[PDB]
Amino acid sequence: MSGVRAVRISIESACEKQVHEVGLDGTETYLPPLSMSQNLARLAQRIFQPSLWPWDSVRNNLRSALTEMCVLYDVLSIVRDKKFMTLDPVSQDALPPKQNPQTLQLISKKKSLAGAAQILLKG
Amino acid sequence: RLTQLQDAVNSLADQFCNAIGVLQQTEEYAQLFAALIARTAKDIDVLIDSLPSEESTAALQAASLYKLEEENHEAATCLEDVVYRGDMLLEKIQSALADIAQSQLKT
Amino acid sequence: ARLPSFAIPYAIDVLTTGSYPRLPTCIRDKIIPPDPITKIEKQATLHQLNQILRHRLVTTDLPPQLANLTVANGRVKFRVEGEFEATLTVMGDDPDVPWRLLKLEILVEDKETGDGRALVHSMQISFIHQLVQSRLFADEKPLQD
Amino acid sequence: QLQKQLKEAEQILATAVYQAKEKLKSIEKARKGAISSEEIIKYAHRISASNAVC
Amino acid sequence: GNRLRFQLELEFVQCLANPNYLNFLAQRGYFKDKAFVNYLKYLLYWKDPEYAKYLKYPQCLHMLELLQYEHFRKELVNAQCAKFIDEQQILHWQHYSRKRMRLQQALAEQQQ
Amino acid sequence: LSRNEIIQSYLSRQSSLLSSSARQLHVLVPQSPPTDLPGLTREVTQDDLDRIQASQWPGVNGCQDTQGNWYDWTQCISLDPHGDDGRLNILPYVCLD
Amino acid sequence: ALPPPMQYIKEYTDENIQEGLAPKPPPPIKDSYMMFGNQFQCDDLIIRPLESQGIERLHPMQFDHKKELRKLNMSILINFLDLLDILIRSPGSIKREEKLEDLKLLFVHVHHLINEYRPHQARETLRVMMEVQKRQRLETAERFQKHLERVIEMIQNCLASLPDDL
Amino acid sequence: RDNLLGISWVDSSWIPILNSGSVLDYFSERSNPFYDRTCNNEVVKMQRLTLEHLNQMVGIEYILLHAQEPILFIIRKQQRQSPAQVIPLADYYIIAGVIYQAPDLGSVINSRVLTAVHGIQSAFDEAMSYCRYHPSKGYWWHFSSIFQRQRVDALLLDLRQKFPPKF
Repeated sequence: MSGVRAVRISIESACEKQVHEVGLDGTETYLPPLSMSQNLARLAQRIFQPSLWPWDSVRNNLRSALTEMCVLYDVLSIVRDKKFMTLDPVSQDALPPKQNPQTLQLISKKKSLAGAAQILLKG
Repeated sequence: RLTQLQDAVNSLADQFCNAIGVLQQTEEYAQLFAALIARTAKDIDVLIDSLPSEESTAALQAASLYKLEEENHEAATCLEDVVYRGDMLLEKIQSALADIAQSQLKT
Repeated sequence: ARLPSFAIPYAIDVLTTGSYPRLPTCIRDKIIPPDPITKIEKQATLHQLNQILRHRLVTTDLPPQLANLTVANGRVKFRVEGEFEATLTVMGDDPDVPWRLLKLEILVEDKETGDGRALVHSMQISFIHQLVQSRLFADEKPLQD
Repeated sequence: QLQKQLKEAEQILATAVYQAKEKLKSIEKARKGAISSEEIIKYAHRISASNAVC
Repeated sequence: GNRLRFQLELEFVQCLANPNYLNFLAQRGYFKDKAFVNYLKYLLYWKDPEYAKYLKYPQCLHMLELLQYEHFRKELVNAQCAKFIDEQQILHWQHYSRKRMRLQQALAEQQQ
Repeated sequence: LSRNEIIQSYLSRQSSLLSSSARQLHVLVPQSPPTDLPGLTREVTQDDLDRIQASQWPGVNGCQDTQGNWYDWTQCISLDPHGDDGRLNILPYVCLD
Repeated sequence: ALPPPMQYIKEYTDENIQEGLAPKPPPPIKDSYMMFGNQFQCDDLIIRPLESQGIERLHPMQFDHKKELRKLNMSILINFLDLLDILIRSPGSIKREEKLEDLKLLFVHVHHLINEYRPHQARETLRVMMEVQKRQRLETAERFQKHLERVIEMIQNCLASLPDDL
Repeated sequence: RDNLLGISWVDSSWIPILNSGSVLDYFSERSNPFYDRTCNNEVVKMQRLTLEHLNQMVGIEYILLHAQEPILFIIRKQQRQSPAQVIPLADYYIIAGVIYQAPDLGSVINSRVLTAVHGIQSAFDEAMSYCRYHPSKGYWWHFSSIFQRQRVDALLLDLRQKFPPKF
């Protein structure tokens, strides 16, 4: 009754069946066949894109640029119609409270020409 | 089982609340509500008539778990001792099949 | 107010072992790549395969013409010393597994006709690599075929 | 014939040796009773109070 | 103090069981730093029973192990990853419970 | 909260009845004055441990029922307490997968 | 307000940016008060807190759960019938509030008894499961024993086979 | 306050209590950065069961524009000069209890194009690095048929006819 005494109770792992994959709308999947006799041959079978060792960086960068382009195009095509979208022009005005433009332009031109000059000189 | 019992107790109340609500808000409604309440009440009774007074759970629980630990140890030993000797069979009996294979290939 | 069911096998798996045996494993199968076997089991499977190939071999009717076979620890190395060389092997269970015709080297190698070259385009050799192989995957008289 | 015989009897043997080695490797080897009729009940109360793994 | 360290580490490990927070950290670039992998390796002390005794949300531990594979952190930057993992987690949870219940009830009703 | 539509009310009956559900009812269990630990201070009588493992104990290892069919904790009992076609199905107490 | 989806990684990770041996070790098992989530979740507690804390107790210490649950089921049906009786006589009578409060009190004692049953079930589960495990190990051992005899049966079959060939 | 377009504000406790007028109320809160503690929308939080405060006298106000019952609730910020005179300032849309500011057409297009052109420039710089091509008739690597095949093809067709392919 009172003052329960806990003893060394050993319990075995309850791994009788595993649910490798769980689908939507129910439908349980018991992929694990629990075998070894065939697992030896399965392991004997064992006994990143095409190549993709050189130019991997270039490849990925261009892919990402293409993806951004595509996303913008998708949004523009979704505005092309009134299907799940809008275009109401809220009479606003992007007011920039600084001389951002001039400075921005200057710095941009400077660094772009730096790159150009560098390339030319190197060549 | 216990979750079903809790849900049944909560529903027993559901048919009370619902019954009174209906009343404040014809004869067939009261009849079905009464039948519903009586049915679920009898179901709760027969479900309670299941879980027992119970006993042990320690004194017998502790003794049983200790015996089970001892028997698990002895059964592990028996199954392995069989297993060392079981695997022994396949070990050099497949090498006996390989001796036969070697003698056949050497011909 | 309702109190619910205990973890029970779940709590047992938690307190004793840590590897959660619940939910889906598809997480690891789809996201984590498998770890490769070391020489210990690489060559171990190699020799079990030697044994099974030996079985399949003693089971068929190898041609008496030549059938120069060496296990080579992974390949029967069917070699005529005449103009053909093939390496057939099995992929699994002896009852119904097909064969694999990995190599199709042509032995006819004359130094008087073909100087510093083979004797036939590799592409034509690779055509018998998918042709005789598809013919032996029929599983009907493959060694003779 | 003897080879077919060895193969069938010993495929049975591989399965039995495998029950035994599932044993050797895990079941019937660790046999640790550390923590049981105390902490697990506490964890019972714990995940019952936590309806996310409950 | 060590008490605040313990409390913050417990909260962080219990919070790691959230796929949304994992995708947050992966996108923000915290995983790419070689400091976070060492912090994760240090966080493995929760597998001990004395430390696991204080874990209210146990779903984290298994997840933590995956974070050590070094391929789980390179991926998961996608939102579809968090989508799929939370889907499978909640599916396992709810379907296990309610499917056991419904299977038992339906079999008991049909056999009668 | 008005509800009370014949259709809305009719849905309530089916949902409530489904969750809940010649006697075919479980055998009445007489109360035991001594329990295995506190009541009989019998502590562990090896006999009790042997009885729980293999013998039929009416409430420690199972539910007797009427008609003699014996249902163990893992098994699900189908019984018909009301005098009607509908039968209460009691799901397993343990439900060990 | 100002707070975002929580402050991002800080403090322990800053510490962790070291090498070989420099990082701090794990914290000790604070066996006291902690703050997981928002609840304190302090250690050293029971499983089913007594109903005496927070509410009245209408049941004596004999507590033969099976008999008292049956009485409480009866009190609830009879109290519902009395609530209908308050509706016959005076809907506005003060007792209506008490009857509505008394029926709720009864629904709560049933849940406390159910909470006694859940450990009665935890204790029983800790007790069994190893009984099923015990039987499964003995049966698996019997299968091996029988398989080995049958393998020895195959051995003797092979002996018969040598005369069978001769 | 750096960029209102790049801020999102929420409250999980408020998310269960949400539908129509509830949305106006949530926006009305205060801590939401979009909501101003000045203007007229602050004084509607002070007023009770007001039903026409935006018209007769005017000022900055927030009004629900379009509503989907479960999640979608769009809010518009208007500045009225007089009754029956409305000037739209901005639009804040709430998806799944998460408030965002509606991006401008031109501003969104331009910023995302800048992100795309920067990626293209990084790719171009990598190409210039790996390319080089040596000036002296070389390339910066750092970065047939023997015509005996007609008889081989005849033999291939012969073995095709002899050993037919079996799918």
